[PDB]
Amino acid sequence: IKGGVWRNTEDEILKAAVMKYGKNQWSRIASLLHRKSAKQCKARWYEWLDPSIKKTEWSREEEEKLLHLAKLMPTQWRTIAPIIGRTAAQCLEHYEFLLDKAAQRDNEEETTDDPRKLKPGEIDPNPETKPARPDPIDMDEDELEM
Amino acid sequence: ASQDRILQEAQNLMALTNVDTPLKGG
Amino acid sequence: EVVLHEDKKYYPTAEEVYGPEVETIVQEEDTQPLTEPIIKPVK
Amino acid sequence: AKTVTKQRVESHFDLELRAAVMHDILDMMPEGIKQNKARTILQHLSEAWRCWKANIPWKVPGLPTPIENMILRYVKAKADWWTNTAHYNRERIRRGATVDKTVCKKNLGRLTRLYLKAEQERQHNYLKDGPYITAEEAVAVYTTTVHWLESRRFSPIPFPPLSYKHDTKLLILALERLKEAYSVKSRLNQSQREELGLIEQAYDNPHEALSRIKRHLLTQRAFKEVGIEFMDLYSHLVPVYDVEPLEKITDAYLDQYLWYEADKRRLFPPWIKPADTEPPPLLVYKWCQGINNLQDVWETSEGECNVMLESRFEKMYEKIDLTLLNRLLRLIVDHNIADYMTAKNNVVINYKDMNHTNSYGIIRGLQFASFIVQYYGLVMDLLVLGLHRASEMAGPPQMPNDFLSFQDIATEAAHPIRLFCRYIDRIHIFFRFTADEARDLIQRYLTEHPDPNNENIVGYNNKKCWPRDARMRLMKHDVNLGRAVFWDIKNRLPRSVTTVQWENSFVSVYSKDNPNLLFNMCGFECRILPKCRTSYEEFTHKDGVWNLQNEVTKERTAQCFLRVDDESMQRFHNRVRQILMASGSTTFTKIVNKWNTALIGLMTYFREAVVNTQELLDLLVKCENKIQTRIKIGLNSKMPSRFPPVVFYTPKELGGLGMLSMGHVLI
Amino acid sequence: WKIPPCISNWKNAKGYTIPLDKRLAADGRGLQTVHINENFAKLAEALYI
Amino acid sequence: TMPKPQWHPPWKLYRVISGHLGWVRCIAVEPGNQWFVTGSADRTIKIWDLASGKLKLSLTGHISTVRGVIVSTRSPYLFSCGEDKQVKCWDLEYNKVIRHYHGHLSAVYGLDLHPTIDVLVTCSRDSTARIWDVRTKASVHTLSGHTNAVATVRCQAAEPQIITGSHDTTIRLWDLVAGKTRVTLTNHKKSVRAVVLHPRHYTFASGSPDNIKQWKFPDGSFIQNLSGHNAIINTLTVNSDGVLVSGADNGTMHLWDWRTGYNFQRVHAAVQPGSLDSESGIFACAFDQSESRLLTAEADKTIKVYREDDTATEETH
Amino acid sequence: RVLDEEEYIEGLQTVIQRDFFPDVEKLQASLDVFLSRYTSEDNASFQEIMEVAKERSRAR
Amino acid sequence: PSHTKIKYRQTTQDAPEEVRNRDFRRELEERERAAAREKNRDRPTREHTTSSSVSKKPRLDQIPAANLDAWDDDVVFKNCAKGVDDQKKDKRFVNDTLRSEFHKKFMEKYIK
RNA sequence: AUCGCUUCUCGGCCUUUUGGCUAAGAUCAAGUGUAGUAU
Repeated sequence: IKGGVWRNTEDEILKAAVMKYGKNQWSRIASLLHRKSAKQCKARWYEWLDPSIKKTEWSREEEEKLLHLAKLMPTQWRTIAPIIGRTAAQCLEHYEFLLDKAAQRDNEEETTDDPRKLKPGEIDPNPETKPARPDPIDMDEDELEM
Repeated sequence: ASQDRILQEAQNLMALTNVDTPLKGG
Repeated sequence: EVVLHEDKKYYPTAEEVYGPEVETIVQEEDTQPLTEPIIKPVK
Repeated sequence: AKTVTKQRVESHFDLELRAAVMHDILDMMPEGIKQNKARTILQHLSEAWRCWKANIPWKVPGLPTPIENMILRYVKAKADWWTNTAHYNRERIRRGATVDKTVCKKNLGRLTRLYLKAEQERQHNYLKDGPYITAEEAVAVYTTTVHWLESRRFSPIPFPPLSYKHDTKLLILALERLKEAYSVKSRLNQSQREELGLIEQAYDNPHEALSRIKRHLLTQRAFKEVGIEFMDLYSHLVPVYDVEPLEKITDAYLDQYLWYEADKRRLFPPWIKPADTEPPPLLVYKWCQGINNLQDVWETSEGECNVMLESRFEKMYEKIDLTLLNRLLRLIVDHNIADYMTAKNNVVINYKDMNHTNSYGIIRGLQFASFIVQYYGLVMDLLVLGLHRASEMAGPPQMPNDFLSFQDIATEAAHPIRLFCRYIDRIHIFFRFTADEARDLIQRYLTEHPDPNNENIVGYNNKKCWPRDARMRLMKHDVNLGRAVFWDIKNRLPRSVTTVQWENSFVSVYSKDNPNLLFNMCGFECRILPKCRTSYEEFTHKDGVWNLQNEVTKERTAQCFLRVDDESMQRFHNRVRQILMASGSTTFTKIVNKWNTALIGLMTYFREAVVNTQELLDLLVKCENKIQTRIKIGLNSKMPSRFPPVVFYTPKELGGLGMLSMGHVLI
Repeated sequence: WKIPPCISNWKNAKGYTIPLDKRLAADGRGLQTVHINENFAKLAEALYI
Repeated sequence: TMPKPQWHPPWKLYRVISGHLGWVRCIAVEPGNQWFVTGSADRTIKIWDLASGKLKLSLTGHISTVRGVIVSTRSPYLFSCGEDKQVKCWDLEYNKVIRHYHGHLSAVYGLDLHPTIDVLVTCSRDSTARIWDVRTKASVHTLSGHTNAVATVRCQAAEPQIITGSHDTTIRLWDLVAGKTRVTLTNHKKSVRAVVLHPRHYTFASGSPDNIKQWKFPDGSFIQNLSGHNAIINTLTVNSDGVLVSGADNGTMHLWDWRTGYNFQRVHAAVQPGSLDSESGIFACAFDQSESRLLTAEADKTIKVYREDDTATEETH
Repeated sequence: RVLDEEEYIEGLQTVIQRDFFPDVEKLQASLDVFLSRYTSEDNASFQEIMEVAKERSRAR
Repeated sequence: PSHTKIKYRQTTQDAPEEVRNRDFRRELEERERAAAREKNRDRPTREHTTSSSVSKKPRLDQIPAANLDAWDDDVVFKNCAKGVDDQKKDKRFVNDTLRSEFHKKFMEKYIK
């Protein structure tokens, strides 16, 4: 597989490679990390590893500004994401989160419907937005040579 | 209660997004 | 008040900055062709 | 003292820039300064230049303003040199001057940076200025579409069912028109090999992909960045977009689904003309004989005029407000599809260092962009035509009319607009005005725009392709009428939505003083002359003219004389110029296949339009002789002639090049 | 008249390692703060009703 | 104030000509006062009409920035020099380059014609000044001895016939017959970019960012220090009435009395509308033959034309 | 004039019926002027936050 | 060897002897006076000439007028382009190569 | 209080250090088998 899920080992080399090469040399960083292309490596930085991402909890003034802008420019998340200062993935998910709480508590029990909206046995389209696997104890020949 | 305006605003958004198109009877 | 990007105005007019007593002249095009010389030969 | 001839130019200038800045930094420093850090100031200049090309705002936190003011000057100085050289080189490339593949590659690389800098400005302005479409005009546009669709009794396109047995067929068609992009070569990069992997899996297990596509529509709203790059046609540049394969496979299916269902529903009325059953030259044929079948159309006894307007919806794609578009799409499709389609346009465009969020318009490179353009076009057709007339052109929902017919002769006469079609953005309208109606419409125009100076006759677009006795006479009545029609049409359309321009539109008036009306429908142009007028003979000299009957009596009533458009000629010439570049050109059979493919691309499209266009036949002879000389140089030969023609024209099965001939050469 | 040293977002000709805090501190693109004209709220509440 | 200055009328802008697409680096007036050349970093030479301000004729042949332009007073020729390393003769009867004078190793920053012997002298950044015979296009002398870029050259018939200031802060007075330095004046702390000879009094002035100094020929005796214009000054020109004009790289322009060094007017003109506030700057200024118009070549790509306030005197002191 | 969001929608509602869909009243049985004069309280609150957000960035 | 003969300025080619007899102040002022007057005077001459053509139109139109024999109401938008006078954009010179009127027309032509 | 020697911390010198430009100069990918060199 080329791409796939992100582990902890690749993330530490990815930080260190931006020190050497900068944020405008992505094919020199991706020559240092096999089974990952430069397009994927760029996306992984800009959406879960740039420290400017406010990974903390949503406050009340953030939610109030979210709900307005979601009404104000329907579905156009990328136009909203620099304004509220969060990743668009986080922006969409939290909006989906807020809707789910209000509708469920007012009408429904714990689940009621579709227990497996989750997708087992298939690839995720965007695992750059997902947290990292830890590093296995027995690192293979590929990772140690890397 | 209406003091929790976020709960009122979230409810309004749900009603506005999911409605099926005017050319079929609502 | 609505303005289109294709009609937006970014800078003052030349007469406004210099003021009325100063002439302004703008010249994109030569008034005579390259064949017609400056110092006319004695014909 | 070796000269700065040509290849030395750019490296020389960048020396002289840095050498000049060295003088200033020595002079500007106070005389007690540490006699160093000159090299540090220069490196800030090199950084400020790079930030300018990348459109990043350059700012140093603690830099002192005498240095900063100097650098901000010289960056602008270099920018003025850099931009003007892009202008100069492009005006050479268009006219066909001496050029090389290096400067063509470089100049394209400059122009695409200059485009994006303007584009980032434009998108940023939209958020700051607020939406140019007013909250009252938008509601008007929306309400119009609602009443239209209700009148047609349109049944909304549902979300595609699980048991929808056509789905597998639509999937196969989607994948096939994806794989056709890769017929060119076996040399693939990483992203392209991944695409073929995903395609093969979809063939091997359709019920996998169909579940994954449907899961995308219901849930996915944030998409990855798309590349941009430009196809260089010399005369202009065309954007090309690169979309990540997993998104592309879903979009391709969705495009196939939407067009199938919309056809079945009969969404699009018949005037939306790139149609499955009609090649573009057949469109022009049905258009010409469409004109001639109108009642009384050539009569001038009372003083009737016919007016033909050609125009473009100038910047249609670039303006489309996504917030409006989302609600418009929701009238057709299931909302989940509408949300997907809208969101998919709000993506980060990327080219090297340069990135910005697109948010004010559609992306032409998306697989379903052709759907959006025609539906949005349909919204604006209703603006131009009005609800009432558009219902008569399309006819009753039980029994819709075809392309250019009406229920009754009586319904033709009810309104000036007798014929309408829209190609993509190009508009064609045909008006029939009675004696009194033409006068009143002129007066309104002159009331807004009085002309005692007789300026109206000056800036009137006319076509030089035809003799002085054939092109439009600028009679004062006809000119005033022609402008006034265009003014009326232009008023119908809000400038926030779209616009029409006099510089690019064309108007032609049939009148008691002008017997010919010109127009230029698709790639080729023509003029119609009725036989009761200036011809007075049933000529048959060229095969390049259509005799066309009145459908009732089968009498010939007019002649249509074809010619190729000046633009279409230039298109072909640049394609020949493009062939004469590259280094694979030394392989003789790789050239002659490109020549043959180009030549049949012209001839089999235009057919009898070619022979009447004597200007273009001379170009064909020129282009043929050039490529034959290219073969000769591959065998040296140079100036000494008498080279035998047999090697070119002998068919490939006998081992010749198989060149197709379009000139009077002789053995 | 001290000059803050240049640390590019690009070239690094002698291959040196530069710490991220120097490499990422492009302050000039952060200060701009995007803002939305209120007239959207007129539009977006017109169509919605 | 020990001396009493002669009163001079203040100058006022009346005509902003525009139409170049780069920095206007040079200006020169034709001897019959009908037209004037400019040369620019748009790589063109534009003949402008001096009265109407109409653009007469645009000339094309250079490959890079035009740095110096001069109209020949005896012959119908238009000598121009650039960063191309090329120095060209434009025969105005045909508007074509007939003779171009190769030989320089690097950029040519300025040029001047000797008024009586029809000889071209040019400055270069390569620390050399070359002397050219017009007719034969041959290098007569290579004046070497500066250590840095030679900025400005002026010629006169009386000895010393050639004066050069340069970026090494020294001014060298050359013997044209020998080709060797006569006097080396080091009194400037920073680059001499401008030198001007007074038309009647046998004295010359030199400009550098520290101070403008008036010096006496032939031996270069120090006369007066004229202080007050503290910017990088690019050009100096003098009217026979004793009006000295100092135009700077920061666009400040001071009007000075030659006899006393009195600063009677400071002129800070405004930038062309779209331009940027640091772009303001003066690279060349020249009086016409009438000595009643001041043609200044600006860094915001404009030509500003000034004339004199005809009113009676209040401004004097 | 800042209006409460419920009150704002009500006033807007009445206007649209008259101008664009006059038969709605029968079935049950200007716009630019209105929008220029009245704003929802939510819209007002958003503007306030945006001003404070600019100030916080400036203070940083 | 090329152009081995110095061309010298003749009498009618602004010879220095004529330049020695200068009254350039009078000559320059006279030329500027004349040019300013004439350039302004050009405008009424046009109107004067157009006045002849304007007068010719009633006479001409009378000959067809002599008795020789012896729908917009259903468009939702009105007057959207009322008062767009194009005459003011092309007269503005802007010293910015990206916002220059030349560059805008350039992009519209070459990028479609 | 002053001077000298030896640990221990810090400031200024430490630009003594990134020695250009063009289309971020351009492009982006791998597996198996045999002969020569070295241990």
